[PDB]
Amino acid sequence: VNSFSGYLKLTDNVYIKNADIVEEAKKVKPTVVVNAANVYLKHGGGVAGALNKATNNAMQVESDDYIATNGPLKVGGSCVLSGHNLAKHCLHVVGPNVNKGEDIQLLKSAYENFNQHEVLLAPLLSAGIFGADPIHSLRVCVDTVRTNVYLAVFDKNLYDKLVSSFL
Ligand SMILES: O=C(O)CCn1cnc2ccccc21
Repeated sequence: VNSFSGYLKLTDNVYIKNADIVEEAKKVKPTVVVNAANVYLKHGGGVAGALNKATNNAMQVESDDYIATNGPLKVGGSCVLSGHNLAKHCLHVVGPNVNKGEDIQLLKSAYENFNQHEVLLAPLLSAGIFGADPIHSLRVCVDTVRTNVYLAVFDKNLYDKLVSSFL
């Protein structure tokens, strides 16, 4: 049993809810929250900007030190950093950004990072400001992630479309 409440069950391991991931993290304090990161860990907008704002910019300060030491992530890659006030850990995962021309086949590689963690609170990778087809992103999640993932969909309208269209 875990603390996640109000989710619709899509599969054995994937759950979904219309929720603000920031407000969900603050309530649950999950072991792992996933950030929709870029390779520079520049948390300007979208999910990343919202998570970072909720940490009072401490996520960005920590991230800048990580990049200064290690250099940029790979598209499809990840790193584990603090979850600050939101979670124990933040898994920063880089999905491909269609608005930068990145290979959508890298979305599966991105979701494979989730398999290193038994339970996660996450957004749909590569959706919204990154531009990828959201139904395709949920499909890749279901067909890639084997650990238990609780998806926070920000767009209510989108939430209802993801559920209604789910195969
Ligand atoms: O709803 C999500 O969580 C996914 C990212 N996203 C946010 N607003 C959106 C509006 C349209 C499509 C995706 C959108």
